[PDB]
Amino acid sequence: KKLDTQLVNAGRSKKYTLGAVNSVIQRASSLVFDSVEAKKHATRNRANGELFYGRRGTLTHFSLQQAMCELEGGAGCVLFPCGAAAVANSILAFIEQGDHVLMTNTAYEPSQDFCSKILSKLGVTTSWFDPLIGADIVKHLQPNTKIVFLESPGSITMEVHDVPAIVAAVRSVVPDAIIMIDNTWAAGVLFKALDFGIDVSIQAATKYLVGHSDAMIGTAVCNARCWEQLRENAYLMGQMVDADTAYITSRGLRTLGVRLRQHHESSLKVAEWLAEHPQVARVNHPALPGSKGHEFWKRDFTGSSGLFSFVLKKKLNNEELANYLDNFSLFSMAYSWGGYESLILANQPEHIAAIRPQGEIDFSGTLIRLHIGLEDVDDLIADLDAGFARIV
Amino acid sequence: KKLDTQLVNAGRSKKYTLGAVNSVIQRASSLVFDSVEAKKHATRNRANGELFYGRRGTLTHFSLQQAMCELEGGAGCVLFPCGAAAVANSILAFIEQGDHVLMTNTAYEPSQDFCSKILSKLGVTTSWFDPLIGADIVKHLQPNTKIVFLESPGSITMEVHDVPAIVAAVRSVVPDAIIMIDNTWAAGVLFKALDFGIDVSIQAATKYLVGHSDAMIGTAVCNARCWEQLRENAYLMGQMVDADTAYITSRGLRTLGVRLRQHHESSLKVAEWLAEHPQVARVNHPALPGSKGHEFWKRDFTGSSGLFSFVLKKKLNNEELANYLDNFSLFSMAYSWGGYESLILANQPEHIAAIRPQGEIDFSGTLIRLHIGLEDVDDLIADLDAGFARIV
Amino acid sequence: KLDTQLVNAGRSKKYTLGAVNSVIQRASSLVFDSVEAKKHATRNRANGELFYGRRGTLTHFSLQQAMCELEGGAGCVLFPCGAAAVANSILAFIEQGDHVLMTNTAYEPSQDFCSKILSKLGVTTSWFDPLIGADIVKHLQPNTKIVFLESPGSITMEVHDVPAIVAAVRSVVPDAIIMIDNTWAAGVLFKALDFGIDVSIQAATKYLVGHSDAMIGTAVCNARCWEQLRENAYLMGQMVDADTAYITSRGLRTLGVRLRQHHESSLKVAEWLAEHPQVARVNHPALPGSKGHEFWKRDFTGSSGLFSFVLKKKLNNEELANYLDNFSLFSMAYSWGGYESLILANQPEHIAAIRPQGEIDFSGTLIRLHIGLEDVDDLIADLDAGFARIV
Amino acid sequence: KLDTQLVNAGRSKKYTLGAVNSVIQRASSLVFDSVEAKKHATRNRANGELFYGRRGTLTHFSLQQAMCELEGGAGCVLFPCGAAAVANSILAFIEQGDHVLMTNTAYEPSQDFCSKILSKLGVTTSWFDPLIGADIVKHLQPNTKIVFLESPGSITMEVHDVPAIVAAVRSVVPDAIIMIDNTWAAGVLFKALDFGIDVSIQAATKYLVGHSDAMIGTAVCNARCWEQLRENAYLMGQMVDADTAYITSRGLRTLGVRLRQHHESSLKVAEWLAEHPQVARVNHPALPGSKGHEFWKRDFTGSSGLFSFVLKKKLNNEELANYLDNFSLFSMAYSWGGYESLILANQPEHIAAIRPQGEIDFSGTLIRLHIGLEDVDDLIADLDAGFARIV
Ligand SMILES: Cc1ncc(COP(=O)(O)O)c(/C=N/NC(=O)CNC(=O)c2ccccc2C(F)(F)F)c1O
Ligand SMILES: Cc1ncc(COP(=O)(O)O)c(/C=N/NC(=O)CNC(=O)c2ccccc2C(F)(F)F)c1O
Ligand SMILES: Cc1ncc(COP(=O)(O)O)c(/C=N/NC(=O)CNC(=O)c2ccccc2C(F)(F)F)c1O
Ligand SMILES: Cc1ncc(COP(=O)(O)O)c(/C=N/NC(=O)CNC(=O)c2ccccc2C(F)(F)F)c1O
Repeated sequence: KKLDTQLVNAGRSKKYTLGAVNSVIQRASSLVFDSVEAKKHATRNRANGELFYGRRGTLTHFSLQQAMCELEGGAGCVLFPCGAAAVANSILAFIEQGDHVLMTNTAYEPSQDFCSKILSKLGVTTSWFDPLIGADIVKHLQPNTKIVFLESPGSITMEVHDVPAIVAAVRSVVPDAIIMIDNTWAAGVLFKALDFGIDVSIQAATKYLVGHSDAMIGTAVCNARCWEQLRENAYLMGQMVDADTAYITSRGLRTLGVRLRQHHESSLKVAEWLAEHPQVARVNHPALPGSKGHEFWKRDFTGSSGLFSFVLKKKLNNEELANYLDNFSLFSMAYSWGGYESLILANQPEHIAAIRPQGEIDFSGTLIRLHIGLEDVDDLIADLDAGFARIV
Repeated sequence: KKLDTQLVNAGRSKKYTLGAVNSVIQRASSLVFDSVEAKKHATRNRANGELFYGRRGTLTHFSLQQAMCELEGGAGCVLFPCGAAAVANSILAFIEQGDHVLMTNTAYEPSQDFCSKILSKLGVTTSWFDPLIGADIVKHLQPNTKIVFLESPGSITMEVHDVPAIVAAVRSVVPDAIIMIDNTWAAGVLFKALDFGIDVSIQAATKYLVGHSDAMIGTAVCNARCWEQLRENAYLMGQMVDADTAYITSRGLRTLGVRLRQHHESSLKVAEWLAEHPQVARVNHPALPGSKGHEFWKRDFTGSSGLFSFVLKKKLNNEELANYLDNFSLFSMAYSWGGYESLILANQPEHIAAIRPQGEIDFSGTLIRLHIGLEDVDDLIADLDAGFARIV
Repeated sequence: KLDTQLVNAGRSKKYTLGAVNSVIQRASSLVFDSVEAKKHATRNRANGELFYGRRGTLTHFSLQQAMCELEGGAGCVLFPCGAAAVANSILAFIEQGDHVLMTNTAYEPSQDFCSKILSKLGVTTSWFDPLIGADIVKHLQPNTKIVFLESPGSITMEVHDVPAIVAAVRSVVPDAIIMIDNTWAAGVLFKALDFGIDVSIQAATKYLVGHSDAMIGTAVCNARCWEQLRENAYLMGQMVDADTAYITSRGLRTLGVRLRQHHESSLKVAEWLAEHPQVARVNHPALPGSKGHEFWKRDFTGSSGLFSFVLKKKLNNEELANYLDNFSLFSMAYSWGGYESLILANQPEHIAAIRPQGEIDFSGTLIRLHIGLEDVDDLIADLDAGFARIV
Repeated sequence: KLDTQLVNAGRSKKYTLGAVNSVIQRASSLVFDSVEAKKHATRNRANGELFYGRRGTLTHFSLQQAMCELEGGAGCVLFPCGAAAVANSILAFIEQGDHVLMTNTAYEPSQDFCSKILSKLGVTTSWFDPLIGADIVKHLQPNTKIVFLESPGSITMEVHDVPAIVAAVRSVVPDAIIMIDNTWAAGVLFKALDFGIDVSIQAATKYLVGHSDAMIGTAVCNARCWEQLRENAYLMGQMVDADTAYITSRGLRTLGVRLRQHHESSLKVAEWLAEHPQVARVNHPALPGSKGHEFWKRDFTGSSGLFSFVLKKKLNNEELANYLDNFSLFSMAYSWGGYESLILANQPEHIAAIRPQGEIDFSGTLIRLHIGLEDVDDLIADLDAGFARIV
């Protein structure tokens, strides 16, 4: 009943494993009906876990779906080729011309760009809010607000929402709004979005659930209210993921507890050490006091993953930036995160100000986003330490 | 320079094969930048075949993309999780509220349903045309017509468009329309859509390109005019396909010539034999005289694949339908087609009338859709022959 | 009916489970729901009940059923590559003091396994000319345990008179196990077990896979030999992974349309080469006049796309490079049986060193071709340009 | 630094090519752009230049580099499963007239390979008690070619005094090859090559893969033995597929966080069982009092999650079924080293039949547990309920 037991067993019914430990991998487009009667029975149950057509899924998808519903406490799981596909398509599934979308201004940039470049030309408007607005979100609601889009902690800058206050405020004014969250940082499990009255918990399963930086997949776990419309409207957009990726995602769940505990332990140690460092202005780790929304993190989360950022006292010029980033031995530059390896990315205040619509930034030094992987934490601190010496 | 040589070699540059015969399989979300300078160079070339992020693709995607552009004569290839995803997302990529979509009424049903259920609520209207309308398509154009959507031969009923006449008519009235085709029957190669002044040739690569009924993938090969907008707008919807599927698709190309010649030879023999059969009212095979648009097929296509249909003299009742379909030895019931195996599906006139908007059907008997696979053609004819005896 | 058999081979509902292709069951551990169930699996662990991944999953059982129906056998043993199937099939039947009799035209690693591994185990090997037929009795010892055939032969492509050899072997050493490396025929163009051969071995790597990207060996056995090969191979830990098994089953599906094209194209090239002024001889089983062509015509139901020819000259190293480095369509590589065309050269000296107890009978450079699925006239054009480089 | 090494092992840019993980290069044929290039690859075909798929691709070279750095070896030979690596590693070093000396606690198929395959090849095998240490000189013959260790032992979990055994072997038969099945330690909890062992073998199937869905064997060799094992294994056609190589490399990445959890959980279960009224003895290398625990504590840097214990009673078949059929979390299956927990029973008679030249010293039913990644208290609760079924 504990999470580690859940993780090992999630989705592993005999009807999916067929004698093996893991689900089978059923590769298929065509699924064969042995009779008119069977074909008619499959048609009736085509969105209900019966083999009907590859686009709806095979045993391998059904297994992952069951596992996701168990882990996040959902009525259904809808699958997508990547996180960005789960975001764009989850929002598209619930809107119509004349609707309003209200989204945190700390939302992953492609999530915002979907709203500003795709939704806008379909007669759907979007506005943005500061992630710490809490109960004052009422001020940003419109008569036509259909979706309220959360991301906690926020992309890059890591602000944690006061979800209880936000949800209560939204329900008080537009109770029939669809509230969605990009719950990728928490891996859907360190923060139980659906227990908080959120309708749809979306993940880039690409990150922690896969955990190895070698498959892409999006998930949206839905409450009972929202599942049908998300599923059927995403189907009309031909959204699916391949059977092999679904397998590898279920397989990822198996080590997610041991991995997250290590990401938590190590990232917190790095963040504490950064907080005491002379060259560091501020540390944005949700688990750390003085970080935005930390108190909501403590109250509402059961853990931390390994992604965070910190602000240098300096704003690095281009040469110092190259000097710092080019010469790391264990941290690599790359996008994505949630793998076994450590990563490093720089953002300048001007870059971040440009992706914070209807809001202001709160720092002026160069911002570094770290993913703390599974390497030895002291080796990692040594690498960060050598970096500091390169920009003193 | 012949198609078989093209097929063997398409996409197989050394930069993708790295010493092997086939492209490597590069599984990745994160792609690592070795320096700020490399990261900046990759950013600039991120839609241009340089490794940048898994969502844009890896070497394995780039190889398939190159192969598709070569085979269809396109400026670019955009990839999707399945055919239906390539259809919905190709159309979405070019529309805005207030636009009109004009689509053949013989379009695959999910293609129509995307228009009628998704587009309509985004302020985009759709109307339909008879596939043999040819130059008289002018009658259906509106000031706001943005897309004209073709499918030749048509789904199920197999009508071939007079593409030259349709294209010329559209260009005469709305020269800036986006003309698209679902070119899956031809596998993009028996009909060179882009040579015919079509802007986007879309395939369910799931069918012939894969050829084994075990992977799903959509492709849209674009002319230079349309590539950017399709690619960038599909990216904003997070559309991609996994590296393994891309590999398997490139691998499918290798035997597409030998497979199609066999599908052509065998299906034509079956269709000729059906045409002489007493229990058969009509045969809808594009390669066969008396079939709708056959003369356009002869003029414009370089071959036939293995999908066609025929109309029984009877309209089967439920019991005769079960008797017929339940008792085949080599034909199986399933959706999809374009694999190595033979398939059979029944449709009643009432079913087809319901998916032919703004048009009338032309038959009254039960319609049978056959996919002729790679089995021995005489074994296949024996199975069909036993079926006839079951419903005499 | 071969095309129909190929499409359906191994595709029982218990293996495909609603799909067209067999499922892919990746597993080491296989779970027993009860102690009874574990007893039942144990008693059936070599008889297609799930027991342990080393013995196989549904995916392996599917491929094994398919190979057995295609080659008309009692069982199909699986190996990580063709060379593993050859080495381990032979090992499974010998003991110290045995003798092995192998065609001198056998694939070199097959010969090497005998000369370098068996020899230190007290097993002797000697060799025969592939055209020996009934005169093979000459070479049969009272301790001859294995007679190992390869028809057509590696590189030089000589075809055995299998019926004559089998009759001779049975009359003198009935206890011998007769084996064939039947890869060139993809197991289906020559129905080895119907000719009285005990074990038909394939580098499934070749035409069965058909795409040059999976490695696997198979050994289809009659009922006389299946258990021994199966159990002794198992003691050596021989198996192949589930996904490779899947891909090999998948290969079968296009095997007919592929082999027909390899046949038609290779023979056209062969016929053109035979008439070429720069060509001494062509070694193609399907071509009239080739060594053993009479046996090919009688005993085979088709041809594949691998053959060789002898240049009138023996190329020197500069010529060799000018010829081979400058092809546009043919690539240099080992293996064959994929969709693409390949070229390799062997000098007569090289061949002389791998024909034990034999004598080479050509003096020009030998060129081995695999004719793939490219347009045949494009391929002839590429060879024509190669001839210009060496005139 | 093991966690850092695990994360990075084998991940050179030449293998990953811009990605985080190595590429997957599926290939049999590998193309030579020129005759020169083909010469160069040929001379380097065992030295990590692309030559033929049977020798490996980039993906195999990546895993081989990783195993070599993790176990401190000159080379890493790959096999389709652990049992293949054991059978073939031994074969690679013997000849007729040799003697093999193997722990009587060796995995049964390891013993069977010796008694059923080697014996008919003129190779003799005898066996020793795992706690023999320096007294192993007793068993060493002038023709002893292989000394084969397994520490901890299969099933009963006895830990060798490796330093004492190695010193004795070197003093008496310096030409002997000392081998270990080092799977329980995942190669990294016991640095076998640093103790003077020649070849460290793993069923990589176990902890390296870590998920019970890929099969593979590895044999990491010192410089003295690498070439022979490598070349002789190759003559047997031993290899593993590229995708399994990829997945094994991938396993390494979580190996540290996994092993630490298997250690912590298994030891807690062991400690609880040792104190249980229904339990006679617990066989866990990490538990004080277990056979060879002093050697585990001295020579190992950690523990994995596989161990066993002896019930006070010998269960009859009804009791066996009531105990084993009714678990909620532990499953019955062979293999171990995955994320899930497993249980198997062995009766003392069963064990007595696989301890050649040894004597069993327990009389109750022996229960082998693999402790996976589930919550340890859930697992203890499941065992507690099992005890209630048999009181
Ligand atoms: C909270 C969150 N939610 C969803 C996603 C998207 O997941 P996926 O599976 O689509 O990459 C992610 C993204 N991980 N990616 C990055 O940190 C890097 N992304 C970008 O720079 C980016 C920003 C905007 C457009 C594209 C990209 C691209 F580079 F292409 F990844 C995310 O962090
Ligand atoms: C011309 C054409 N174009 C695109 C597609 C879609 O490709 P994909 O890769 O998405 O299945 C296809 C479809 N192949 N599928 C069928 O013949 C069966 N499809 C349906 O019955 C169907 C109709 C409507 C909705 C779903 C389905 C579902 F069953 F789910 F396949 C097609 O024929
Ligand atoms: C009739 C026949 N039987 C078995 C095999 C071996 O099969 P596999 O799947 O092990 O490669 C094959 C071989 N494919 N190989 C070649 O054309 C060339 N191989 C060698 O000369 C060779 C022999 C020994 C070792 C390596 C090689 C290497 F060069 F790598 F190919 C074969 O032709
Ligand atoms: C120390 C050790 N060394 C090697 C192996 C074999 O590895 P692999 O990858 O070949 O399974 C293993 C084995 N895993 N197997 C088991 O716990 C049980 N296996 C057997 O008893 C057995 C022995 C011989 C043949 C089959 C089996 C089968 F039952 F199928 F598991 C091992 O424990």
